[PDB]
Amino acid sequence: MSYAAYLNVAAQAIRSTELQTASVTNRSQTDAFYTQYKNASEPTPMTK
Amino acid sequence: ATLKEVEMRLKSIKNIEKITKTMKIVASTRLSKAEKAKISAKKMDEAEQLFYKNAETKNKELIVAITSDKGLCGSIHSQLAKAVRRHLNDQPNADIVTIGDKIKMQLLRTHPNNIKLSINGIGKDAPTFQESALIADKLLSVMKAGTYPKISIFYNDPVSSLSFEPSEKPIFNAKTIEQSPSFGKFEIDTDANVPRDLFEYTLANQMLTAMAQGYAAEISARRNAMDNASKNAGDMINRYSILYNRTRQAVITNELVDIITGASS
Amino acid sequence: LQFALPHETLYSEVTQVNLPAKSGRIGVLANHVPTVEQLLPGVVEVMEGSNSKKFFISGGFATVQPDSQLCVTAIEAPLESFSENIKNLLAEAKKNVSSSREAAEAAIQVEVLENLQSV
Amino acid sequence: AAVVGQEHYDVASKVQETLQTYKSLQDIIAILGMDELSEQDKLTVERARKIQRFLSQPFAVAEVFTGIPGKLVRLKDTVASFKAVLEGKYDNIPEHAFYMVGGIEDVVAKAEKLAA
Amino acid sequence: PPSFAEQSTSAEILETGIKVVDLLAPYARGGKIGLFGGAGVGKTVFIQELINNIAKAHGGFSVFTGVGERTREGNDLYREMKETGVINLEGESKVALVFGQMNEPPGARARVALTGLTIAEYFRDEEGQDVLLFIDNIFRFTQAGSEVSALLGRIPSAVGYQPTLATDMGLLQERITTTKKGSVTSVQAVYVPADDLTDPAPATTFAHLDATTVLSRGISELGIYPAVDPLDSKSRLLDAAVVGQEHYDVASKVQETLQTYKSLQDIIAILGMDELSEQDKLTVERARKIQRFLSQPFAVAEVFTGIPGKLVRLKDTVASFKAVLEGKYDNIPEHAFYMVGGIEDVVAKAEKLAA
Amino acid sequence: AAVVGQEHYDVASKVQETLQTYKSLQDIIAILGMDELSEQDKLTVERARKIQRFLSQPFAVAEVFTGIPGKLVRLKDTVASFKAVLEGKYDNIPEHAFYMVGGIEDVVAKAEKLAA
Amino acid sequence: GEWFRDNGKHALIVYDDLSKQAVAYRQLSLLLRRPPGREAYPGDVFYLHSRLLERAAKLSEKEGSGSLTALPVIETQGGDVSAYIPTNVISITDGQIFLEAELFYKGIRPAINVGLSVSRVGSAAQVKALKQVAGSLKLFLAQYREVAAFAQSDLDASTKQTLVRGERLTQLLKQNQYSPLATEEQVPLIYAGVNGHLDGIELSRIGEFESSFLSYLKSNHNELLTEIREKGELSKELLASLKSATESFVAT
Amino acid sequence: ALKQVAGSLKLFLAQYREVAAFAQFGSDLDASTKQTLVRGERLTQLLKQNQYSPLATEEQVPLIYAGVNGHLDGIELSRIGEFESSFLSYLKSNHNELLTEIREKGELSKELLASLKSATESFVAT
Amino acid sequence: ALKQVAGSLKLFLAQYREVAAFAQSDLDASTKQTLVRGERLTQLLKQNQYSPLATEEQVPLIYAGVNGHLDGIELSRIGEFESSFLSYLKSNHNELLTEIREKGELSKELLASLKSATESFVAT
Repeated sequence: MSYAAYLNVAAQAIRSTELQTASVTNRSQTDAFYTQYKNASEPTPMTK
Repeated sequence: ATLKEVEMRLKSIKNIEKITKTMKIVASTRLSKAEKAKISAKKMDEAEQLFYKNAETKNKELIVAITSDKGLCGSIHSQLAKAVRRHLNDQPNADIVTIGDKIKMQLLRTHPNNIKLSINGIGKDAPTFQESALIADKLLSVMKAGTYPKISIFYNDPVSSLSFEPSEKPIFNAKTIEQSPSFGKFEIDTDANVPRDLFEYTLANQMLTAMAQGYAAEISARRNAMDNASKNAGDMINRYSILYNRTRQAVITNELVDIITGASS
Repeated sequence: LQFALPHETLYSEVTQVNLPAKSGRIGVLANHVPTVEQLLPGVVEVMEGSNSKKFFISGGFATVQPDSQLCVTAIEAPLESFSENIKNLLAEAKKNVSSSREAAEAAIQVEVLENLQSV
Repeated sequence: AAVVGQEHYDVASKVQETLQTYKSLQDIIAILGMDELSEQDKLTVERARKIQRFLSQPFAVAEVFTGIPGKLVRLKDTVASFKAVLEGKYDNIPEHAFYMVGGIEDVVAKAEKLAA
Repeated sequence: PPSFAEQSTSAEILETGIKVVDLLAPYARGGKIGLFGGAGVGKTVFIQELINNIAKAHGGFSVFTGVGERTREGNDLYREMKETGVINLEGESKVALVFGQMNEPPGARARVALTGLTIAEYFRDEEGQDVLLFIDNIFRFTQAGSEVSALLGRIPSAVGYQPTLATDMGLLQERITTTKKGSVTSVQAVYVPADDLTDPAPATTFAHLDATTVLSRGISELGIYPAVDPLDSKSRLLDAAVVGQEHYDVASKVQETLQTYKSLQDIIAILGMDELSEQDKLTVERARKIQRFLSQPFAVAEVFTGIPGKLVRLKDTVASFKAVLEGKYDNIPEHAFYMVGGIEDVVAKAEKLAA
Repeated sequence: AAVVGQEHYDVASKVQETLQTYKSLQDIIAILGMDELSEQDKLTVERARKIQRFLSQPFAVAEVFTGIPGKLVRLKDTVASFKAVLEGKYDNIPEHAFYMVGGIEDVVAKAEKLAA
Repeated sequence: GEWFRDNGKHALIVYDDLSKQAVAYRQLSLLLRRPPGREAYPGDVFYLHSRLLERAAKLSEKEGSGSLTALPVIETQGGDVSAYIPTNVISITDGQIFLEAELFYKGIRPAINVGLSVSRVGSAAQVKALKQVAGSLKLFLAQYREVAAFAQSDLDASTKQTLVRGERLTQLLKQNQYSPLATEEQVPLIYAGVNGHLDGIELSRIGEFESSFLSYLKSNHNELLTEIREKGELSKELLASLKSATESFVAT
Repeated sequence: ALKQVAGSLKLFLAQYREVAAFAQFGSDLDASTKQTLVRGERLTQLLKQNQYSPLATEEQVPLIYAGVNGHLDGIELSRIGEFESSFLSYLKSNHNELLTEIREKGELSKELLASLKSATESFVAT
Repeated sequence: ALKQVAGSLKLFLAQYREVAAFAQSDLDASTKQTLVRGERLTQLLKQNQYSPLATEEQVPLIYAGVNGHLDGIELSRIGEFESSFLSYLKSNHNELLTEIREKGELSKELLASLKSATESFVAT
């Protein structure tokens, strides 16, 4: 995506029926979620 | 200490020892899967960080905390959160991003207005670069990563199988890279934001390595813990088995007497 | 020893290394200047006297050492004994997505794909 | 309360609730151990385990079994001592200090001895 | 029972010829051996083997007593015995059969044990031999003695057993023993009520056993024959001072070897044998050879299998397993040690398996 | 089946399997929460709880206890409503809507009445 | 029964039930004021049932080779096999068929606990053909009982497979009442089962599978069925015959 | 009167033990379970009573009503002790006219529920 | 003699059993240190059958036990040393055995007199 990730879109456009046996198909699925935190209380939820 | 009780009591332990022994065997295989991702990540840590070895880059602080959302694994989250507060003494006002809820829950209770971002849905499978790049990206995004004087990732390092270790490791932002003491030795050709990226991408990489090691340290713990659960419920079963036979036996005698006395009259 | 992917690590003594650096191809070896360079999405090769073995790669970082050790890092990676129709059908969907932030990621695919075609 | 008075009465009850809670958890701690308890629960246990050890007392007559010369605490002495512990005024003391000693003074003593 | 005078002053091993037995759970001479396990474990084959081996190696007869017999099994045994020729209608038998089946009334079932025992006690005193007396099943003897007590209107003891329970066993067991003339050794099938080793019955019985021999479903399923469990079958005559040092040390280390293996069974089925140190994986690859060398082809099973059976003299069992423990047969593959005589039968069989 | 028909017998058997499963899983629910479950399981449990409640019913006789009017249900209405429940054609309705009511009419009625 | 036994014929006898017989014997004894033991049964309560069941046998050729088989019924209480009577009888019989309401409410009827059911006679009494395609069956269902609790997300393909056979196999042994199967009708189903021709099929369709398989086999392969029913064994050819006919039906 | 405000209490207190058993899983609670947990805990606490101190019906009634209709639900558990007597003290002092109607009539008419409703809210705000 | 040299030895081992049965957690060099004792100590009680020791022979072993003179000796060389040590004392520090056999008591006189015979054999 970004640069940090630049090479994770260049590696995930370049990801997309071979090597993807577990390894990469799963390297492609990330289940993270972020949430900002304010004055204890949070902000809101969203997928990473 | 009736018979009715002791029976079902003894059952639910057998049923527990089953689950705990399953747990152990299930983690062992999961540690095989996460062993290979801890050699391939700690190797990408080699090529990356080696550049730093030369620049000897020496470090609004950004602490990133790493664990998972999963409980049932001993003091993984508990004692990592402590080293994070040990280091969170010397800078009471340092921003935290947390990966995995159990750590977030831990710190949310003690430094409740330190944390600005949090990640979840992690320690289920072995972590991949894909995540490590997307979190780094988001650390760059909302967290304003490069614009931080200092960044350190906190993770559980796996010392053996039986024991792990709360650990820290430094991320070195751009600037520092430019002022690298031994950076002059490298004939690296200033064409637009070049140290920024290296930072933005050492934040992702370092984080991964940490996550890989933390997870593979946790799996080891889960295995070892669950193993011992099986040993204990094992020994308990033995005790209750003995108590069971006693009760049974007496149940027979007290029941019998009732009749004998009934019979003499 | 020193050439790693995040899932599979590869090489260990080397007599010639060819890399696709940030600015054009370069060749490290025996004694070389300590350097760090972004690695572009392109082919690579190792040497052991007169041994030819070329890989493709996603991109990453190379870093020649003062102690002389070369460290090369990438993500994904045998040459033609790895990657035609698998590339073709994908190239179709690739160019298609470009016409669509989302289509920007497809721009990255066009350059990475076009490169692979030459192999 | 009509006999021992509201404070001695309440220092008692509160001690018992504590011990009774520790007891209620005996099963979870047996299987899951301490790490699965909440925060309030966690404290109660460490406190109860202290109260429990503090309830032990060296007896002069039983000297040939402890080794430690026996102690006699007083009623006013005991109530205060326990009240302080139930206000957590000693939480920072190793559980062992509470074991087999006289009144609250003996705890701070043994804890200084061991902290050396 | 033979007075305190006529007593054996020293305990002594009876040789049986079975590797598992002699090496791990060696039998008392004039002792009592608790035999454990139901069907599917070749119990009767194993029994016949001992009858044969006690007759062949030593030179003493055997008496098989059926206490509380299932008649079906009486008909099977009797035929199977003829079929195995331990009974020889035309020539000579090695065993006398005294049956007392379930259908018979409580008095009958109590005495049959004595009925048989008497016969066996003749071969020890008149002919001065080392006789085998089999009792199947010593538990149902107990059972019967209880019914007799109830009918006689005596007050039941604890758990409804006969008040006489101890002495009743004594009278029986105390005639089974070594004299200066000879010895009667007994193998007694032992059932365990509700799986409770604390139940009066087994409790009071174990009080006389000197060795248990436990056959196992797990052991037969692994193809090992006899299906003796090497770990469970324990002899209270396996002490260094009484089997000698070399025997003992060997057996000790053998169990120890098999112990470490048993516990490693689970980490192997998860992370592979890639999860073992130098020392650990060494014994494991070796323990297999030991667990395979424990299996032994029987002479009595020759009609069933056709494979020539081997009687292993106890010194072989010692030196054979000795040479293996040090690592003198590591280059030798595993299918050599399986189903053979001594160590020299591994040597000759591995030369078949080689070229 | 010979007496009540196959459909009746099948519903009745399935209802039973459901609750039997739900009973068997109450170990894993206690120990590892509701979290640690297969998705089919999670639904089976969801459906089992709904079913447990739909088995209760206000008796007329017992008005002194529930203050709730006695509801009587026709045998065909029973089987039809349980059939529906079983195929998931009611997975959205909250647990309480099945509790102490008559036929599936009353499940819908209550569902809305509470959501109101 | 013995009439038939003694006369070269064969009978089978069902005792429904022995529990209640023992109860009866008890009533007589207590009233006669014969001395009571465990649970107030007389000493010879064992001797009662032993006498009874020992009468069952396979007589030798000289005796007309007749036979009497015994199905005594015994009623446990809350599953108590240690209960006095069940103890006696279990130790008399040549094995048990074991039922459990748990299995019953699961819908597994007959509700036979396999792990608990044994026949000491066993092998020797089985249509050689059925014993041919089922030496694996006790094997598979044994390992399926041991990996059962794994039915609750991340299982490796080996213990995944084991759960695949087990469910289908267990399903294959459900059997509505009053509808017993001819041997030549069992061996096909147990074949398709054991040799993995059901792993493809979903678990609910295993119902209609049996019905349609057997009726198809009747029309299009009545000849193999006939050989099984007559020869009682399976040729190397017959194994390829069945195999082929199955793979044809499974594809279809 | 007691009947009217005790509607369903006994069943609810059962549901409470229900949710409190499920609480032992220590898995996160939602706004529905936490809701009934908070109330069951306070209701439990509201029924505790010292020996030798039987209460008049009109003392019982407003207590129960305060608990049931959830006016106690935002108050610390250790303080529910002081709530009870502090409440009754105030009701005697001020709205004695209600307390004496409850007693005399034994039945909360629709307006008496009103006065009581008001009276409770009033006091809870402190 | 023994009571002097075995100060509290009882509840030491008796509360050592509940500790080591809470290990199968983390590296805690507080109770980890006290573990190296309780193992060498139980290894020290190990007695082969028909082996009656005299009092004077037990006292020096408990000495090195509760004084921890043997921690640097291998776990599988604990009972082996038991034979080596008595060989060392029987023809050197002979009077130490003789006086504990005469009195049965211990002065501070015999304390340091044996605290030289112990670390001596730890080196040799």
